[PDB]
Amino acid sequence: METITYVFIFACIIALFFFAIFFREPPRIT
Amino acid sequence: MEPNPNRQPVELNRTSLYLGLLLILVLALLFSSYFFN
Amino acid sequence: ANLWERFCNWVTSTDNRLYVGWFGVIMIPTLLAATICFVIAFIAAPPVDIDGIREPVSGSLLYGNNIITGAVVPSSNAIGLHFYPIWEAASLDEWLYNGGPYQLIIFHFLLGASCYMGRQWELSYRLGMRPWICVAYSAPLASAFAVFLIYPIGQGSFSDGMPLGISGTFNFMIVFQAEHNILMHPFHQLGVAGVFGGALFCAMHGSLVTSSLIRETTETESANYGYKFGQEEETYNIVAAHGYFGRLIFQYASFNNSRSLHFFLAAWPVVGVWFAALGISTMAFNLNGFNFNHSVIDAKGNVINTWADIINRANLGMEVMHERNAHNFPLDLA
Amino acid sequence: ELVNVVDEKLGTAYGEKIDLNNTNIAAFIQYRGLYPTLAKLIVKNAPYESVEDVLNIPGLTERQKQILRENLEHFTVTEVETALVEGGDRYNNGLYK
Amino acid sequence: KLGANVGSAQGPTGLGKYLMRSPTGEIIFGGETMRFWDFRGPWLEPLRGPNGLDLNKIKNDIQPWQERRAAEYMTHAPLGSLNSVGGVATEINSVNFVSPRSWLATSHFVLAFFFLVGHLWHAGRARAAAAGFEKGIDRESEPVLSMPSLD
Amino acid sequence: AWKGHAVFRNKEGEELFVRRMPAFFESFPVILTDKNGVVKADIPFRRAESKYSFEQQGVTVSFYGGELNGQTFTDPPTVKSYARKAIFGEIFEFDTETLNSDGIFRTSPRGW
Amino acid sequence: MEVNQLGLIATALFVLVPSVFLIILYVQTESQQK
Amino acid sequence: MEVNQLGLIATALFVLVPSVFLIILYVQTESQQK
Amino acid sequence: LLFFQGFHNWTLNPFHMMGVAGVLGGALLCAIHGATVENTLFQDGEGASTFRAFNPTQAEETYSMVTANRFWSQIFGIAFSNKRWLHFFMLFVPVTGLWMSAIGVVGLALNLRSYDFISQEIRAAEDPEFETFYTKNLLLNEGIRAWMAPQDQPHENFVFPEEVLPRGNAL
Amino acid sequence: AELTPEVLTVPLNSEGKTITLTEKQYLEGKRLFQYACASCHVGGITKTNPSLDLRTETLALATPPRDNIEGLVDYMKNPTTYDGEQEIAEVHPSLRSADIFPKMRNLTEKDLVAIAGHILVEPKILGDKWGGGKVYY
Amino acid sequence: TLTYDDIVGTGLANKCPTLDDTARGAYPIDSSQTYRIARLCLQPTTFLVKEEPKNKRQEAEFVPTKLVTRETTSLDQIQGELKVNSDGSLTFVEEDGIDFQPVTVQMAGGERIPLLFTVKNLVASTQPNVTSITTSTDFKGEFNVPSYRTANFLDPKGRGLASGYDSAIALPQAKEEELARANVKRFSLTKGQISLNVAKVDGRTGEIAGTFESEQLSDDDMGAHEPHEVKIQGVFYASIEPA
Ligand code: CLA
Ligand code: CLA
Ligand code: CLA
Ligand SMILES: CCCCCCCCCCCCCCCC(=O)OC[C@H](COP(=O)(O)OC[C@@H](O)CO)OC(=O)CCCCCCCCCCCCCCC
Ligand SMILES: CCCCCCCCCCCCCCCC(=O)OC[C@H](COP(=O)(O)OC[C@@H](O)CO)OC(=O)CCCCCCCCCCCCCCC
Ligand SMILES: CCCCCCCCCCCCCCCC(=O)OC[C@H](COP(=O)(O)OC[C@@H](O)CO)OC(=O)CCCCCCCCCCCCCCC
Ligand code: HEM
Ligand SMILES: CCCCCCCCCCCCO[C@@H]1O[C@H](CO)[C@@H](O[C@H]2O[C@H](CO)[C@@H](O)[C@H](O)[C@H]2O)[C@H](O)[C@H]1O
Ligand SMILES: CCCCCCCS[C@@H]1O[C@H](CO)[C@@H](O)[C@H](O)[C@H]1O
Ligand SMILES: CCCCCCCS[C@@H]1O[C@H](CO)[C@@H](O)[C@H](O)[C@H]1O
Ligand code: OEX
Ligand SMILES: [Ca+2]
Ligand SMILES: [Ca+2]
Ligand SMILES: [Cl-]
Ligand SMILES: [Cl-]
Ligand SMILES: [Fe+2]
Repeated sequence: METITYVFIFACIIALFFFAIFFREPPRIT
Repeated sequence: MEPNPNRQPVELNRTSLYLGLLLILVLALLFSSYFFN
Repeated sequence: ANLWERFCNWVTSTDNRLYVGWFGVIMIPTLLAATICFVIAFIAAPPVDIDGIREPVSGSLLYGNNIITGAVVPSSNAIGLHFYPIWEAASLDEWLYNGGPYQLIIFHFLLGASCYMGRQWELSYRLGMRPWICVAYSAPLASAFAVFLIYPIGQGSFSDGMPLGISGTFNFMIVFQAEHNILMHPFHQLGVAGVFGGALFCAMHGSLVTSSLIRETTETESANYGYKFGQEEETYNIVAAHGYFGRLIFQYASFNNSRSLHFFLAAWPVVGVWFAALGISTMAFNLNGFNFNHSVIDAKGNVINTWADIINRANLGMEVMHERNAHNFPLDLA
Repeated sequence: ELVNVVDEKLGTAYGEKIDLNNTNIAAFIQYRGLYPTLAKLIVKNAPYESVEDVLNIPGLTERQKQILRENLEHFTVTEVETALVEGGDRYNNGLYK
Repeated sequence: KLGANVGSAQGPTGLGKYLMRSPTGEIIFGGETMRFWDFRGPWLEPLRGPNGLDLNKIKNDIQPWQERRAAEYMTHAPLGSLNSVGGVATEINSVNFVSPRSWLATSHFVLAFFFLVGHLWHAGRARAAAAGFEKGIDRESEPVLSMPSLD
Repeated sequence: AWKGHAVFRNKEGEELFVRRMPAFFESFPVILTDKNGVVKADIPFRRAESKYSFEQQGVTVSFYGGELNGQTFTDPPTVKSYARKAIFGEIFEFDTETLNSDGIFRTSPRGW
Repeated sequence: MEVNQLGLIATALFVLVPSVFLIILYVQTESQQK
Repeated sequence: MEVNQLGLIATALFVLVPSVFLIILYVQTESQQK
Repeated sequence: LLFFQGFHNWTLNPFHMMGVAGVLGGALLCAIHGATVENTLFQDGEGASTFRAFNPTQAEETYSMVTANRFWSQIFGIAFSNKRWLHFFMLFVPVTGLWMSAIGVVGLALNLRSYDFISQEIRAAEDPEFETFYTKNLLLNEGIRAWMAPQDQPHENFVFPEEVLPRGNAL
Repeated sequence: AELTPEVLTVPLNSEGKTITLTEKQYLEGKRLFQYACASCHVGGITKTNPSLDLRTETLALATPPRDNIEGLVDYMKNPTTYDGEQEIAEVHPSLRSADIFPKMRNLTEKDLVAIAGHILVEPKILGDKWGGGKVYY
Repeated sequence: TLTYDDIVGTGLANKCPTLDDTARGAYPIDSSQTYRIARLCLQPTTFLVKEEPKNKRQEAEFVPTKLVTRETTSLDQIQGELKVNSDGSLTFVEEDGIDFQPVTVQMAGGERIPLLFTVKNLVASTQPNVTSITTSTDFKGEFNVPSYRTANFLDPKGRGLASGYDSAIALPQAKEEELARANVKRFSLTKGQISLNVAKVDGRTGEIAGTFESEQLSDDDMGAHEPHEVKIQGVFYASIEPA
């Protein structure tokens, strides 16, 4: 369970990288 | 990018929330004994 | 345009979501290989005989480690500085026992990060920017080189290079203190001035700019909305911030020039960390911290301890205990 | 039932004197004239059923025999302990200063 | 000299206390120095046979000049403090010594490093100046403003 | 239950006192001195040059009060075990089974 | 008693995950205009 | 390994409760009239 | 420092680790922000030395936030786009780091340490072949304590005979 | 505490005669010992054979006795194993082997006496540190 | 005539010398002459480990393993007395040499088996009436297998036999008994058995080569667990000399 937990949190973080980068709110000049 | 014309807003009214929470909580009250076994 | 021309145009295109570029051409596969090998090893690699004495150390999650204790374990002392790729092993099982993953990971990573630096130059060039962000990046990079490549070269083995793990990092630090008295080394001290100072000036700058933000918002909204991306006007009053800081100390201790100030902000931690890297890189050839052991002596000749001698006692504990089955002769000469 | 054989041996004469059958060779530096020549001979020709048997080492000079006789009181013999005599540990037992 | 059979002496880890094999089989010195088996030197090579360190040569052929040389080199290892206290970092003051190898290697690593940095600096700058934006971005001709957004 | 007060003696019948663990130390050596603080026995790390082992010094432990009252132990393992416990002060019997206790000190409500 | 050791997390997630789904839906409904 | 049995539910709630807090706030922000 | 390693295993403490992240992250932000500003400067003068091309009273940004944003977006994947947020963040990271480290030291005041992982110790006690960097470092700590305590804590009058000092082979 | 004439009074020979060294002799002794000997004997131990140290008790149980000036001067001319059985000039610095240990070439009788005096006096100052090794640092 | 620079890094250094296929002669034994083995070499080619069945009444087999400690396995430069016995048999008494190697092999599924591959104190004899060593000569004998770790070896929690803690210091108030086997280190010393089958003989140089099979226990981690049974197979070379 420990190992599963550690790897799961890591995996969520990597997925979060993906969304933060490719699905960020686009910067818009004013 | 052209916006997608198929999008639709989603709703859950308060009564549905109360019903849903009742369903979940009562299901949990029922199945928890079997989860602990 | 021909296929190769098109390809070059794509590689060096300024419109890719992530810039590729020619450095990127090397960076992407090497970083991918280092990353993949690192993740698989950290989860599932068997115990590794780091010190070449048939005493395998467990680094992976599946073999009894948590996030804090786990590591990819440095290659065997038996290997020393020999090149140990997968095809040098008789089998993947041998490869794993001897710490092959470590070498694959740190070589692919050192190459990939070097190319990361180059790529920072490259994109600065494509965008019409000035070129020296990559020079700032050279400081952490040099440090990585120091602990993964240079120190092993100097000591004659990748088994003394820093472990890829949290507790392994602490292991590296403590043995380093035992063997070099790094704390008493002025380059490490400049490194500490570098990161303590970097932290200090980070907080200072942040607080000064935040303190002089021009009112553009109501109290029910975040002041951040008072800045709009790409507005030409500065978002804070630097004269007010300078008035403040200049009065906090005295006027001529404060920067009125923003360029001068931001240059300071870049130079202090970068130079400090350059010296940290050089400190590791030169203790790599055993030019060590100051040794004032038994430096104060009374009229008869009795030793009068200083704080340096207490440090020396701690270092001795580290020395005599580290790698407890690896030494057969009285001097630890590497 | 489990015993540390070295601790146990410390409760025998081995813990009181130089054991001709087990003790590491550096111990012969304790007394005048034993190290290194006699010490090497003694460890070499071990084990011994009794202390005085050390006198029967072939090739011993009369001086050597006298020195040994003078130091019998500081010697003992006990059963050979495998743990103390394997690994060439009688010549180097991993201890320096 | 004390009578040890150094070829058969098993150390605490199970590897030879004095002598062991390299990963390709050559006979080499044991202990931590197993890392250094690629070393070659005039005082050691007479003991080297086709399979590495030769046990018969070790038993019968070691000369006093070799003992001397090994003792000298062992007691002048390139380890020492910045104020030139010779030896390991825990050693007491007494011997004024830092190896010339240490001085030369450290000095030239430092210089080579700052020279790499200088190369990055002046290369980046030479590119920027040749292209003509080494002094900064032209406000009225800011290149990114003519590029399509990333998203 | 209290096991009773452990009194340690050497072969010469001198009373020896176990040096107590200070709070700073997660682990602590086992050293026994006479009433003047002169070292008389210990549990050695390296054995090869031991001078003070319980075996060599003939250390015994006799208990007074508590459950072991009036009893005396002379076998080195037992004596050593009790010396080990004596670094924590008075010696007690514990039920470690009921709670699956792991043998590692925890703080009290004062601490928390 | 000797209960199943995953019973606790199982019950907690059984409650929390769909409850939270519902709460998200409800709140974003309230926050819509009109 | 003899880990602490509450560690799992502890980690799970530690992640889920505040994460869910943030997701709720975000979603009801998106649904507000643009 | 060394006392805290040997006696408290302070490096193992997650509050100290958060401290380290805040200080090293603060240093990183200092460096990267200063360098980014200096390398997205507008040409506001004719000098090749560009410091003089600034006026404290000027109204314009002296560097390009838009170029900076595209650069870091394409290099690192994400980038600041808001200056106010940027500088608040620069306040937040090192300040928070130091506060966390403080909490940890408050724990060490009571020897309330993050010294051990109990599961580690149960396994290692039962299994003499189980070794991790965590157990390695405790051996180092035990050395530090035994070898430094008698001179570092003279009021205790420690006399640790040679035979009880923890030492590996040879050293 | 001071470096007194009494501290500097050491056995000249085996027959109970002493010699009182001057402070200049003590300093010369430390200098020369550092010059020709400390590379192996720093702090009174012996790096290339830690079993033998320079403690006075150890030197007294040596053969011939080495816990006096004459014994140490002789040792520096014609060193032997601990039992007196082998002459080891070929692997140990000495006047006899000044050809292969060149730092011994410029050492005078006076120098040998000073080194000897250093070896005898220093344990009187440092106690167990002398010959103690790292344990006593 | 290869030099060290010819051989270094090739793996040849871990290999015993071979004899040409022509070496099928006889090496005469003069019963009035004393003899020595100037060099005995043993190059292991396979390490088999006896699986440990669950019913304890099944026929346990020796299964193959993967060597993971590389070309560090051979015994070499071994020498000793070669006695001519009353009944015409020869007995080799091992005196010294590089006569042990720590070896770790891995079983299918990942279990690692360290052993001290050795012929320490080998005493091995032929059949009676060996007037010439031939391709029919064989040696059979026994040797000692000391503990794989020697007495100073410290486990990861710093416990050892001739050095180290004598308890589990990280568990200050745990009950001792359950931990006794781990806390009290023991030094094993067992017997192994070996056969040498001579396959080639140069009767002119007195060189012999052949195959060997040895059997011995593996590492018991200073008494913490049971050893495994190991069968080692490989080739050997010996040079016989009048002494
Ligand atoms: C960007 C592409 C790239 C690069 C540069 C590397 C580099 C490396 N790999 Mg990796 N690898 C990659 C992609 C890459 N890899 C991919 C996609 C995979 C999956 C298929 C792998 C799978 C892999 C494995 C399994 C292993 C490696 C290993 C290695 C290391 C040894 C390689 C070697 O011996 O080649 C030598 C080849 C040459 C020298 C030929 C090139 C000669 C050119 C044409 C001219 C000379 C160039 C000169 C020397 C330097 C250039 C100067 C410059 C200024 C232009 C080296 C760090 C090994 C390792 O890490 O060992 C520890 C290892 O075991 N790689
Ligand atoms: C290749 C360069 C080099 C090397 C390897 C040596 C090595 C040595 N010198 Mg020599 N020497 C040198 C250049 C060098 N020197 C120079 C340039 C001078 C004129 C100053 C001298 C004049 C000199 C004298 C008078 C003496 C020596 C002595 C020695 C010996 C003792 C050194 C010592 O204690 O240093 C002490 C260590 C320091 C002072 C530390 C220096 C750290 C520097 C300042 C850091 C610089 C970093 C970087 C360059 C800064 C860039 C800034 C960044 C922001 C970009 C040692 C063998 C001594 C000796 O034994 O002679 C027989 C001696 O008496 N040297
Ligand atoms: C990667 C390496 C690394 C990093 C980045 C850190 C970072 C930190 N360590 Mg850690 N440390 C490390 C490794 C590291 N450590 C290791 C391996 C150990 C061994 C276990 C330690 C042991 C350790 C201990 C024992 C302590 C730290 C503490 C800290 C924090 C100190 C913050 C500070 O600036 O205090 C500096 C002091 C202040 C900011 C107080 C105010 C200072 C005033 C304003 C100064 C005014 C001066 C005045 C003007 C006069 C100057 C005159 C001049 C002549 C001197 C910081 C988070 C400290 C901590 O956690 O505190 C809560 C602490 O006590 N560390
Ligand atoms: C793999 C991981 C998967 C995790 C995600 C799981 C999420 C699943 C969420 C399911 C919850 C659904 C709740 C809907 C709750 C809900 O929305 O109800 C009200 C809803 C009314 O729908 P309307 O069409 O009126 O639309 C109104 C909208 O606001 C609803 O979106 O009716 C239904 O949804 C049909 C089924 C109702 C069933 C309700 C019965 C409850 C009765 C009480 C039972 C307990 C008492 C028993 C006593 C003995
Ligand atoms: C000339 C001395 C150079 C010393 C080493 C390099 C220092 C500067 C490198 C920091 C890189 C930061 C990342 C990019 C930051 C960046 O982009 O920089 C930009 C900044 C301004 O650039 P400009 O284009 O206006 O001027 C540089 C050239 O184009 C010539 O005008 O560069 C400088 O100020 C040059 C400073 C030269 C003088 C610097 C001396 C400072 C150090 C003195 C030694 C202290 C040692 C203390 C030890 C105790
Ligand atoms: C070639 C590609 C190389 C890079 C690939 C991977 C890069 C991943 C970068 C981080 C993505 C996640 C960002 C989430 C958050 C996110 O999307 O932020 C986006 C944010 C955008 O800021 P703005 O100025 O646009 O925000 C303005 C307003 O929205 C404020 O309310 O950027 C920052 O705030 C910078 C400071 C945080 C930087 C945090 C970096 C942390 C690095 C990772 C540390 C944890 C690693 C754990 C290892 C197990
Ligand atoms: C310097 C000139 C020097 C002196 C003086 C010196 C003295 C010395 C003595 C008195 C002994 C005997 C110690 C005893 O009986 O307890 C002794 C022994 C050894 N030494 Fe020495 N020594 C001097 C120089 C050196 C140097 C430079 C070395 C290292 C190369 C060295 C080493 C040794 C060794 C080894 C021994 C033990 C010899 C043996 O008995 O087999 N010495 N020294
Ligand atoms: C661990 C358990 C986790 C469970 C996770 C469950 C996640 C559920 C996701 C809910 C997604 C809601 O999706 C959200 O819908 C609303 C409408 O309802 C959209 O809102 C859109 O329409 C409404 C119309 O009323 C407009 O006012 C709003 O301006 C517009 O953006 C949001 O743009 C969208 O983000
Ligand atoms: C050979 C040992 C016999 C003496 C018993 C050990 C000292 S006392 C012993 O210590 C345990 C904690 O370790 C307690 O749990 C237990 O209650 C107590 O009997
Ligand atoms: C996607 C690849 C994941 C990595 C595969 C892990 C190695 S494979 C793994 O090895 C263990 C030890 O040999 C075996 O016990 C186990 O049965 C086997 O599945
Ligand atoms: O491997 Mn890691 O650590 Ca650098 O010293 Mn030597 O070797 Mn080992 O001992 Mn100390
Ligand atoms: Ca239990
Ligand atoms: Ca045959
Ligand atoms: Cl270690
Ligand atoms: Cl070693
Ligand atoms: Fe700024």
